[PDB]
Amino acid sequence: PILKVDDYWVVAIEETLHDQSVIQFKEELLHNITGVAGKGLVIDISALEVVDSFVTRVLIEISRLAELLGLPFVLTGIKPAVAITLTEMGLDLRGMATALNLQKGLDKLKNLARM
Repeated sequence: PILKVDDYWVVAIEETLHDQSVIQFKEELLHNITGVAGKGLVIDISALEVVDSFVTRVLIEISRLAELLGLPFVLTGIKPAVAITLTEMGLDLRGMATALNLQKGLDKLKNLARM
């Protein structure tokens, strides 16, 4: 489920039931964000109680693609615990845009485009 609000892409990742699902999502997302112009991307991982090695590298990839695309990208709903695994796993949470939740995510992206 990849929706669009005021030109921003919104994704919520839910607990999954296969790995092939995370690849389909990654492939569909990148297909969308390189297709028609968007102003930004928020992905919410608050549903994930633990972050698999699989989802980790996917976020690293999307984050890395969004930069190469010049697409604002904020990650939201990160608990203190899954935050430490992500950074160890190599996602630089400090140098990137994160927000408490989806509303704060949208706001943050909107705020930087008023600069």
